[PDB]
Formats: sequence, C-alpha cells, structure tokens
Amino acid sequence: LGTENLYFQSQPRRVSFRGEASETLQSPGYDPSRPESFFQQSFQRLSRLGHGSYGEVFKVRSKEDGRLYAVKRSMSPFRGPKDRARKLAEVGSHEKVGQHPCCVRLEQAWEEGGILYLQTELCGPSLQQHCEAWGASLPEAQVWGYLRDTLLALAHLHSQGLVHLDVKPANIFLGPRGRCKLGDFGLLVELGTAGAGEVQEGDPRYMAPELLQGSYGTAADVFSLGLTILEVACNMELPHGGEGWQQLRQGYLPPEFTAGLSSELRSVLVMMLEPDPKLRATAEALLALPVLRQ
Ligand SMILES: COc1cc2c(Nc3cc(Cl)c(OC)c(Cl)c3)c(C#N)cnc2cc1OCCCN1CCN(C)CC1
Repeated sequence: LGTENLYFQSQPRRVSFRGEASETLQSPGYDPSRPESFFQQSFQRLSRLGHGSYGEVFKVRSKEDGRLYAVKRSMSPFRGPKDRARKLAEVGSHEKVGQHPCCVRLEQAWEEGGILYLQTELCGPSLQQHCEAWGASLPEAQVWGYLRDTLLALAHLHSQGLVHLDVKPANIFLGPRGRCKLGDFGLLVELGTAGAGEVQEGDPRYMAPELLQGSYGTAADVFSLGLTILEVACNMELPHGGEGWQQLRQGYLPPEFTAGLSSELRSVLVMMLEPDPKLRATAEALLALPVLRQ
C-alpha cells in the first residue's frame, strides 16, 4: 500500500470484511446532518475503561438497544493508507475468529473522520484488574477455570491457523460464574499470511522465546498463557528483560513464588512453558488432560 496511489485523499461507514447489506449507519439519536459524530450521537458515554497511545476504550450504553457495550476509539485520524489498513485488520481478525463462547464478541465497527470504532460486548473486569483488586495470588479453583476457558479460546484460534500474539492478563475478561473470554485481536496474525509478515510485537513480559528469532507459530500463545497463569496464580511480577526474563524462558520456576502451587498446576505450567516450541504442548493436547476436563 505504501507505493500505491492511496495517498493524500479525504461521514460514518461500517467496517466489515465479511460483507454487509449496507455500509450506512443508522441509530435512534443519530441525525447525519448534525455535526456530532455517530459515536457522540448514538451512545451514552458512561466511563473510560482504558486509554493509551492507541486511543481510548469507553463503557457505553447504546441508544439502539439500551444495552451496555465497550467501544474502542482510535486516538487520531489515520496516518495514511498503511495505518488505516493495519487498524481495519483488527475488524478482519474478529471476523476470522467469529463467534466463540470464550472469545469476546464484536458487535459492530465503523470509521468516521479517520477514526476507527470497535464496539464489543461489555465483559467483567480484565484478569489484570481482578488480580489488582484481589491484592494477592488467586485461589487455584479460579485459576483452573480461567486456564480452561483461555485454552478453549486458543484452541479455536489455533485450529484456524491464527496466532493471538498478545495473550496476557489485560486481554482476558471475566464473565459470570468463574468464566472468562480472550479479547484484543489487534496483533493477531494468520500464519502463512502471504507470505510471512510483517508483524508487530506483543508485550515482552509474556513473549515466547522463539519469537526473538522470528519463529512465529501457535505455540507462542501457549507460552504466553503459561506466563499469564503463572503470574496470576503466584502474584508474581514478570520481568520485561534481564536475567529473570531469560530464566523464565529456560524452564525456571522461582521457588519463592511457586512453592505454593499444587503439583497438578505446576505440571501443566511446565508443559506450557517448554522453551522449545516443537516440544511445547498444544492447547488441544492440554484440554485433553483429565485435570482440565471437569
Ligand atoms: C478495562 O476494563 C474493561 C475492558 C473491556 C474490554 N476491553 C476492550 C479491548 C479492546 Cl482491544 C477493544 O477493542 C476491540 C474493546 Cl472495544 C474493549 C472488552 C473488550 N473487548 C470488554 N469488556 C471490558 C470490560 C472492562 O471492564 C469492565 C469492569 C470495569 N470496572 C472494574 C472495577 N473498577 C473500579 C471500575 C471498572
């Protein structure tokens, strides 16, 4: 796209790779001849759930159906066609993941004024926030449930040759009754992407060791989930680098933090944290273990 005639050109339009009956947006509360954006006119903005260089995520109430949702709004208008294509790919990735009970559902998406909006179901707190609120290691009964549900999500992605690439507590969202959903598909890739790459990098704390050499595969997510579960089960801050980062990628489980794990949970984490991706367990293989079935 960067050598194509796509530069220095140019109101809401639906974003959907699947295909739609219409790219026009309508809503109770929305009049396209008023100057406010579709987002401003069509939602009650209740609170800001998150913010960063990417933009902002809001908790909102839809005027179309009176229900609660999350809406992510990008920070500033598209830089150009490559930035636009990268950001719209997130919608495509949702549509490639589709509907699955352990994956956050995308309700709709649109662009207006160079800004991209993604509207998802509203979940409970992120696993990161839940652990902050708990203020301690999570009880293992909770951990097993979150591990199972996130593995079910990964098995769904991986069977279709998709790699999430940023599995971490901030991208897992609690539901009722001890369940959770994997979200945030902004870094997701379809392997053999025609060809291989380009790729953006996930949080270094959770990154699989083989990614340092550019070896991208579904195994990477199993490793990242392994460290996610180690962190929440042990209330253990993960290093971004240095000796400790290396050690966690050489089979080390720090005794001061991990001695209180059940033997069963420790065993499963060792399988997930295997440094060699060719030896690391798959999500399907982990879900077949009896400890993960009940
Ligand atoms: C950070 O909080 C939440 C983020 C959520 C979230 N992220 C997200 C990511 C991305 Cl990449 C998106 O773009 C596709 C979009 Cl649109 C949303 C999705 C999703 N997906 C769904 N549901 C969420 C719910 C949240 O918090 C609910 C509890 C709030 N409560 C906790 C107690 N505290 C004192 C007050 C705040």
